[PDB]
Amino acid sequence: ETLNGGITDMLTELANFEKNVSQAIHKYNAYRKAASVIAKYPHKIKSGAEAKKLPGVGTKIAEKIDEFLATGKLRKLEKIRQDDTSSSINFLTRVSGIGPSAARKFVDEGIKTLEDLRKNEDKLNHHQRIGLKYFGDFEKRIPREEMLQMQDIVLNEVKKVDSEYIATVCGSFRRGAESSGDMDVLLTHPSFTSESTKQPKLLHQVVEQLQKVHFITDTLSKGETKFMGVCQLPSKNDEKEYPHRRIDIRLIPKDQYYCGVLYFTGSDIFNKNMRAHALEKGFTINEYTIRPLGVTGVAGEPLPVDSEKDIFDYIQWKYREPKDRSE
DNA sequence: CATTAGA
DNA sequence: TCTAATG
Ligand SMILES: [Co+2]
Ligand SMILES: [Co+2]
Ligand code: NA
Ligand code: NA
Repeated sequence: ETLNGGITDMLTELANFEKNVSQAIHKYNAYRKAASVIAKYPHKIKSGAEAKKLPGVGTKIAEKIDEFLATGKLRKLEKIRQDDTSSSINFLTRVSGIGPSAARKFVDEGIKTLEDLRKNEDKLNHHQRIGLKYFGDFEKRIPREEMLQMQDIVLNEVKKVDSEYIATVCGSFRRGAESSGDMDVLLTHPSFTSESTKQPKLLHQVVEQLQKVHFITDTLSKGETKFMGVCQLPSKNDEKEYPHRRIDIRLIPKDQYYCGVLYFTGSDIFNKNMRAHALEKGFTINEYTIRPLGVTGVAGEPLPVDSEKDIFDYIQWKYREPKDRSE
């Protein structure tokens, strides 16, 4: 956790560079299991060899580890940290809808910068087009102050469109979070569940709503169960307009909300931890359900949930306020 | 780990 | 269809 820090960090840098700049899935995949086990390691890694004893650590990594121990740096690392082509991918990559594939291809053609991107706005597709548009605002954290306002709005419409809707603003936001990255709205309705053959409009309707009034302003991608946009708070009696904000709306079969809802609320740790516990407690939990464990190894059989409660109850835990879903 | 675009 | 990107 800190005894093994710098080692794991360089390791992650290396890995990272492989998967992105180059296309070295293995090397890249290598760098991580390494960075994983070395991190589990309870003692101060004193040397290559020492590391080397590890599972996943070959001669190559060890070799780096030595140099890193030897001198606070790493050449290959300093070299990458330098290189423009590489630097460039790292950046272009920030643009929403720009992955590495595309990162590399752009570079290739010589689009290294943002400006470059603009001049060649033609080469960018709609998603990336928006990404480019809102580049600045896409990076900005969302203040809960704002979070509350947004949420208020969405809830309002959802309601008005259909009284039957059930919507949850999941994520950190849900968990107290002073800020948040984007807004995730968990949707479901009684007329949608496991079986009941869709009802795409169900999503469609509300989407429209939100756009209607100008809360949703763009569409990154909208499909039959997942919508992905950009929204924005009405810039008041002007002098101050609001930033463009990433926003996801997902339709859910009412017969799996709380699970999913549980799930999105997290934290990551609350998850796993709650997840590991359902196991002893004789269950299985995942993004949609909770199934009682059958001794023959596994077993199935979706347990019926009407609230986040139902789940804890099952695995007989203490009802944890989201607030304290932190770990 | 899955849903949407895209070409 | 495969392949990319976000989550
Ligand atoms: Co989020
Ligand atoms: Co999200
Ligand atoms: Na080894
Ligand atoms: Na990006």
